[PDB]
Amino acid sequence: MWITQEITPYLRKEYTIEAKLLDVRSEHNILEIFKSKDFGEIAMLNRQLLFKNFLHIESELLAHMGGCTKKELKEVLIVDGFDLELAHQLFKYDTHIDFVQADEKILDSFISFFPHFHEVKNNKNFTHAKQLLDLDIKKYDLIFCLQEPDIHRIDGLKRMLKEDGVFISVAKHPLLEHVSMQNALKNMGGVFSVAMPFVAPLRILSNKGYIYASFKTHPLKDLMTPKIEALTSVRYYNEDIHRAAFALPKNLQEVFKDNIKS
Amino acid sequence: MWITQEITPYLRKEYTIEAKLLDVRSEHNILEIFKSKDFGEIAMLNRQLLFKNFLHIESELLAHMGGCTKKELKEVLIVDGFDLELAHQLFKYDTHIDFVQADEKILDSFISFFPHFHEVKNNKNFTHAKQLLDLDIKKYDLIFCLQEPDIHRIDGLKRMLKEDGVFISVAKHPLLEHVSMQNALKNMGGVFSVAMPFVAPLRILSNKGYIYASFKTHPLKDLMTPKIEALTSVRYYNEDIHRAAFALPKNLQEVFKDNIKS
Repeated sequence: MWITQEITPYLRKEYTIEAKLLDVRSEHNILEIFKSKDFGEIAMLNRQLLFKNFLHIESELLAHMGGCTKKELKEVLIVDGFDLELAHQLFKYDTHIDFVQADEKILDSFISFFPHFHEVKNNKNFTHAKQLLDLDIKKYDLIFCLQEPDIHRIDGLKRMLKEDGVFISVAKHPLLEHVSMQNALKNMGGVFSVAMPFVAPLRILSNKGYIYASFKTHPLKDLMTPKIEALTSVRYYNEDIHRAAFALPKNLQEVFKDNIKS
Repeated sequence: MWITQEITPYLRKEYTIEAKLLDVRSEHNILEIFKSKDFGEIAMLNRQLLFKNFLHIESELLAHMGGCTKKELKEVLIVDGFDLELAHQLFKYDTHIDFVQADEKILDSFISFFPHFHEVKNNKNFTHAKQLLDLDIKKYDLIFCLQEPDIHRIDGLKRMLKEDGVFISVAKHPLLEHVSMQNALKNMGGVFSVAMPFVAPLRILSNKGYIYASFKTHPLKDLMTPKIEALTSVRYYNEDIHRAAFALPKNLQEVFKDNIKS
């Protein structure tokens, strides 16, 4: 049989699967993993897809987008997601990771899906909490919002960031849905002096975009190549990719021109 | 009512459509056009999809890729396709275009689809031909092969490109089909001292790739922004887009190591 991915209400992708391997459901989440000849495994998390054999792309891009634009990363914060692969890539920097997910049952359900699952959980500097109000008070050098945040969430994380911090969050694809990306940028602008959209170059099977927001640190100006060339075992990330990620066509630069803070 | 498009044998895209608007078929080609709530109209030519509201995307990228990487282009050749928009964007340069396509009945079927159809066909510098032999023997500054050319096709066109001329052609997306692209680059390398792959940034709806080839002319080094900043009628193409199109993930740089000529 097969499952379907939603890119637009008038455009869907259909993935053929070998068999369903797992089905975990909690109070506010539903997880299903399927056997796949194209990607090995496909996890459907609340009308959302994860492709095992390609988990390295997004995890590397977001991790290093921040880690190579900053000097030191001592405290990083990740919220509203189950992406432990991101944490693994972040552990290629001397840093502590406060990971927040209220649904332990689901996060652990990814035990054999995230290749670096035990490695990340075994980390002495990896702290899992069900809620932000479980953590100790501190500011973060980097915060990752794995889910498009509303104006509320935005303001609540902007306050836990450091003056020289960077906040990376998710949005929609800027070309496919420039309107939505425009609204994403508008929110972000209200509190940051830097708000620029980027995508994962070469990733063609997903309507997804992201934002690099800060109080001063620029994603290109502050780009540091020595921290890039020092990364070990990455298979997607590199400086070419970094810079290409922010490339915007003439039209979109124009439509977004009053929403982009560089 | 929908129309499907294959990415892989286990991965398809489904585009809901309002209705069928046209259905033209020749002995070797099949063209149907549909009304689309998303793209105005989509044209399905031999299972290749075209989007009326975004034709400027590829036509701008391909036409100005070679256009802005070369001091002067007076002779351009386009073969194996029906993209008359590429021709349009090319007429933004003082140049002549030899368009070769043996199937006039389906070519003329785009009379309403291609916004600039009429303006390109009646251009005093546009010459349509059913086959290469029917042309005035000459060397070109630019050669566009709108289809992935076999070795035989390659050698032929190769012998018609000028000293500093350039050859841009199509291939598969290296993300899901790196092997294919690796061969395409292999066929292009044995004959050119420059063979580089590139894609269309932000075009998440295309499993299509390209190859930029030449005897020396370089797509990055020989890029002239004065020519780029001279186009005031483009909506997508610019220098950021030009450079980013060539960025590749680290793993593909390694695999393509023995075929890419820079």
